[PDB]
Amino acid sequence: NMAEVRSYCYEASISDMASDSRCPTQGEAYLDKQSDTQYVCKRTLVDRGWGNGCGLFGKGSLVTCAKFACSKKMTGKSIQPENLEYRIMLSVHGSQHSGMI
Amino acid sequence: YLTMNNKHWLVHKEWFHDIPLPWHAGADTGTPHWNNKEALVEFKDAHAKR
Amino acid sequence: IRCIGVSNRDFVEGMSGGTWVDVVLEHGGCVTVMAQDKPTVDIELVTTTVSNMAEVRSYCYEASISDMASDSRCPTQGEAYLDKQSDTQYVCKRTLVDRGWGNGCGLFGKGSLVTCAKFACSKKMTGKSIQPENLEYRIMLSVHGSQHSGMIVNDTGHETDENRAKVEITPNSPRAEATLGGFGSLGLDCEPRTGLDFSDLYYLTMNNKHWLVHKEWFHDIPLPWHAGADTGTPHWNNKEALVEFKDAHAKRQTVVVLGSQEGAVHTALAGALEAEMDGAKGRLSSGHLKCRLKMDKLRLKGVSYSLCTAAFTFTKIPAETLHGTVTVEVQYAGTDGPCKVPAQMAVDMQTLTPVGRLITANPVITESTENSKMMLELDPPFGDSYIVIGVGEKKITHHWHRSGSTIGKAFEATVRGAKRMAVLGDTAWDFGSVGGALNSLGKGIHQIFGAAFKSLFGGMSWFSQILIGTLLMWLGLNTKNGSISLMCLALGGVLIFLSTAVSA
Amino acid sequence: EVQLVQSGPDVEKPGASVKVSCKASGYTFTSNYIHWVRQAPGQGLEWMGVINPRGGSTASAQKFQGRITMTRDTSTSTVYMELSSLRSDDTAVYYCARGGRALFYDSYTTPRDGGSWWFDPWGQGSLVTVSS
Amino acid sequence: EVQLVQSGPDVEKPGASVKVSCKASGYTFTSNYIHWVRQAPGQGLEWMGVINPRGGSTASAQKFQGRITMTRDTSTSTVYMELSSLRSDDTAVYYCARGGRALFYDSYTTPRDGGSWWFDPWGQGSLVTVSS
Amino acid sequence: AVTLPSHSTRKLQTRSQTWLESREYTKHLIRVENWIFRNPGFALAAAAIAWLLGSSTSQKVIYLVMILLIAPAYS
Amino acid sequence: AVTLPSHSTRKLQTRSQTWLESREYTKHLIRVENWIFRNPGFALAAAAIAWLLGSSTSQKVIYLVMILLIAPAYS
Amino acid sequence: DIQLTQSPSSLSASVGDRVTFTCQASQDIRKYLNWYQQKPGKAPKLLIYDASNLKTGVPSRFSGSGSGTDFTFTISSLQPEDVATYYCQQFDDLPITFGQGTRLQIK
Amino acid sequence: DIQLTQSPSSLSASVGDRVTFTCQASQDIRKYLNWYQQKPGKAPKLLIYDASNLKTGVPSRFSGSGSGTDFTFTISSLQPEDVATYYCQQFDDLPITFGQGTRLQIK
Ligand SMILES: *[C@@H]1O[C@H](CO)[C@@H](O)[C@H](O)[C@H]1NC(C)=O
Ligand SMILES: *[C@@H]1O[C@H](CO)[C@@H](O)[C@H](O)[C@H]1NC(C)=O
Repeated sequence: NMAEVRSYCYEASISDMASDSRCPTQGEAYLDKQSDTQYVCKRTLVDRGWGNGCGLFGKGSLVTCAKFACSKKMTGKSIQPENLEYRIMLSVHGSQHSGMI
Repeated sequence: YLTMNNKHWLVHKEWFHDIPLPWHAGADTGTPHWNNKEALVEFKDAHAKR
Repeated sequence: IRCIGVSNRDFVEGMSGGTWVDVVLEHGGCVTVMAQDKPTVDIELVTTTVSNMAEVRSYCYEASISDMASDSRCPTQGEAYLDKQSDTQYVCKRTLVDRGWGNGCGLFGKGSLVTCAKFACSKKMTGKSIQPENLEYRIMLSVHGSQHSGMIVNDTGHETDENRAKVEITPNSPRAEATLGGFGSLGLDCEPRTGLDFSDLYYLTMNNKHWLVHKEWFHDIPLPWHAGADTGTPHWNNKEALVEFKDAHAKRQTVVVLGSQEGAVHTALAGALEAEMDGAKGRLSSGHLKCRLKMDKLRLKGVSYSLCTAAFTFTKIPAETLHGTVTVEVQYAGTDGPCKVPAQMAVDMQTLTPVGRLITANPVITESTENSKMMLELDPPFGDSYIVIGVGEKKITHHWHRSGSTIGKAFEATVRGAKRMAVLGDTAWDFGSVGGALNSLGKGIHQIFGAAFKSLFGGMSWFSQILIGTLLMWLGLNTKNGSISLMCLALGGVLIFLSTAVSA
Repeated sequence: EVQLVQSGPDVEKPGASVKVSCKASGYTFTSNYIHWVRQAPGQGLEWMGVINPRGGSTASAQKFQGRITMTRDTSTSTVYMELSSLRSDDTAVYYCARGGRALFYDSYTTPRDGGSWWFDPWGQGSLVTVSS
Repeated sequence: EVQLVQSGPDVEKPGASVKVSCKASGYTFTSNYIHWVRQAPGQGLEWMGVINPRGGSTASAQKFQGRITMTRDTSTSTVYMELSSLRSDDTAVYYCARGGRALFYDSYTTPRDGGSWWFDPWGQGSLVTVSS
Repeated sequence: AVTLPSHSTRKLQTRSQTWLESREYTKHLIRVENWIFRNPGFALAAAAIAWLLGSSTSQKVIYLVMILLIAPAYS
Repeated sequence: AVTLPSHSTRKLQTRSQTWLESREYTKHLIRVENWIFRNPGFALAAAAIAWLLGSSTSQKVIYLVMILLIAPAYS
Repeated sequence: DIQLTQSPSSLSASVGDRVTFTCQASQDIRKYLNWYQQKPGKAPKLLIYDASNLKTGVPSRFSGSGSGTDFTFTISSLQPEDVATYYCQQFDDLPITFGQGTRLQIK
Repeated sequence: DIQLTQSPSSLSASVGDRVTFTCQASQDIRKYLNWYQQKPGKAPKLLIYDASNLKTGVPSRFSGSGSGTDFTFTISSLQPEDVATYYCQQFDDLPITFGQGTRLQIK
């Protein structure tokens, strides 16, 4: 009769990723998936120019927000002294065989 | 009792709360809200390509 | 053009003394090369590839264990044994267990117990080898001129264009010359042998992810290795790391699968460089290259041209880069044919006295008689300026102002040279050109000092460096002689500085 | 050759959602913006929206805000358009064609255009009929 | 003359192991790698593996590691290939031919090739039929 | 099975970002931080040890740093 | 992701054998052994550092042990 | 949103005629206009990118021009395989607008 | 494991014809290819080592060429004793791959 405090997931399963690409000095990017909590995000800054489809030069502030998922977690079940047991054994010397020990 | 897959072992609790992986605070109904999410999936940027 | 706002571009002004400029290409940046004549060319490194591979050791992870045999002997009846030990797929340890009448047979005491488990593997690294032959560096040559908004887009005809060339150098045939029809033919003597000190680096494949690691790292990993024999029961040596034989307090001994160690090896790889595969080609995306550079056969293609008549109109808002130039994209209606672009950078309407150093030497339109589009790249002076075209009534004039002064660019070039010394030191001195008893002797002294530095300070992480640097900077204020304290303080400053320039 | 090929015609109920596929051939799939354009039979063309097959970002017109969703599949090189909250006005033919200047992520107008601006790869189109 | 001569055809049961011999004549036996190559009747050729008759080292393909073993006999100048875990797919004709620049061991890839890379010596081949 | 060759021993210093550099330049420090949060009494113990060595009042701090960085990692 | 809580910090001392005790009581020593095999020059460097501290000829060996066990582990 | 008016609604001409189409945007789209002909329910035939340029594979009887906001498409010689619905397309500011259409009929 | 495609599958020609065979590897095998003809169930006849070289004893009607990855075998004059199954063989990286085959038939 043990209860479950914090678990941990030691594997990951990524998908779907996401992306932004807001040209420099055109603000911060939306990506609706980052509003939802299944997705993970680290907004980074990217140097851009005439190649990457921008008029001005500098950093663009994208973040791919990819969908975290889990497989094979590990559980951290907790115990208190309740619902515990020992099963001790008593075996008085007395007179027994060799097969009865 | 730390349980990974069909094998179990005792764990001191300060060690247990000091692990940096996701948290899954209560239980397992459906897929949960995974906390802290940063020990796992790692994404970075080099040469300003993706 | 192929070096536009890449933020690691380095352009060298001047190649004086015999048209021979050496350059340190790398994948992380690009080099713009310009001179008094012989138009500005952008030289790069893009893809280090390696073709053929050789399989060094393989390391298992996810082990499957069965058949688990076990045999014990009465406490003086010899060592334990079972036929399964003659199979050499199986893992065996011999512990001492108790024994009594309540254990089975014996006198009393402690007798040997072996337990044996089948060992079979599912995930493994192939661990291929890199030799300093067998590789080809791809270098993209790009000439500033008749080209607009390029930098990638349509490369197959863009290679056929006179502005670009691909140069696949290799240590089989280094020192290659690429044709630029009308511009000339640019030669380059690269040294692909001394690039990254290969044959110390093994290519390493986990599942679909691929790293370049050190061989002195890769031998020392305590996982079960395979070798090279690609035959049946791959005989995994070790196989003792990945299992663990755990007994009771005295009695029965069980085996333990220690489980998939794939993420632990990922956390152990904190310091390798990524790579990719194309079929069999290990594509490396990192790395550098030293290269002498023959600018002997370059023509400007546009000396004997006229100057364009009118309809200059520039279209896309002159666009300052990182520190760089102003990159103005212009459009020529009404022109007749291959006429030159008059462009300059003047302070005001006083003799127009041009003070710019435009870097796009001799800019030339194709013909089009229509909307043809040019790129222009001009250094302006650090005060107020005007980008000016000089030809025509209401010619086209645009105002300009910079940010920062001359000493700011001096400190910025100082920290660029500082990063040039931090990465790839012992060939940073061969980024600049001709050196007789200055650059060669500085490179030699830096060679001795960096060789001694790498010999006595290897195994230096970032945090290690910071600790030892702070320890030696404290000792720099200590005891005596003003010299060993100065050597200690200089060496600690070098340590702290090479720690800061990597991560920052 | 360079070609976009779509799914067959679909018949859906009002209030449901339809999904139209758009598979690429003959070019690098992550190099051209896929634009979706509707056409009613008694009307001309109308631009629905745009996805980048790299990174899966979207944008669309004002007449479809919240009704359209565009997903990708880089493995099969396919573009999915899911139109939700269907009405009798949505009975149309849907097209998808590629926008040459796909460097990074979804916009790119003041840079270059044309040369199948979009024209050439849309293929057969997809009739979508919303009724009972 | 320079010739490799094999054993006769064999009929084996599935799950058993077959042994095919390959005896040399006309050349120094420890100077040429013996390559074993299978051929199904409804299929082309397929390289099984390689032994060096000097030192008896082996290598083979990915489709047969663990299933094939190659031994030598320097006295009788003979090469034995034992294929274990036979199935109905192994009903084929087995070949064994040289390939020079066979100085030390293993393979010898980047050094020279050709001139009976393994063309000449083959002889009559060995039909191996796995059934009941 | 303890995969002891941390490749930071032989890291490559090239102009790209490395495999885990962003998460590498904090990890040993926050490991020591979590260890001294979980074992605060060893700070007083290491102070009493390090005060007995050196007799210099500036070597004491050096022995403190030495012991308090031995105890999380090489322990 | 660096799973920094080594549970040897909080090991249990009960009469059974532990989870990895047999492979635990050698691992830090052979890690230091492999590190000083791969980086032999840091021994001479650490000798030149540690000779400058302490001035006691028995504290020198203590600083040697301190530095040469810092450098593999918390490095 | 850049309302793009296409004149006229539909036309008819005989084989070998010259015909012109006008597209006027409400705002400045300077050279960002494109031209389609679409046969009904079929894969179309290609006319004009960038308001003045032909594509490879297109026969040279089609041409386009226009500088500020008014754009003129021109068929030099009408042929019986040129019956289609003719569209023009803005490129600027991206609520990308098409014209209403221009149908032709063989006389 | 380099995949070695052999084109075509089978051919037929009359006596005295010129015929060409193509082998394309997925990776660069630069001059490491060779060519077999195998009469069915027999000791074969020798064509080409090193993708361009004849062996002594081979009649000179056979030839081979190829530089990067595409390799062309060429029979100048077909003869009735040249009916066989034609194979090409990689040399590099050693999962040594053969082609599928090329059969001929006498007309
Ligand atoms: C064990 O005890 C049972 C009685 O519960 C008896 O029937 C059996 O014979 C005993 N076995 C041995 C080996 O002593
Ligand atoms: C892109 O392609 C078009 C036609 O396909 C070509 O005219 C143009 O030159 C290409 N771009 C560059 C920068 O070469």
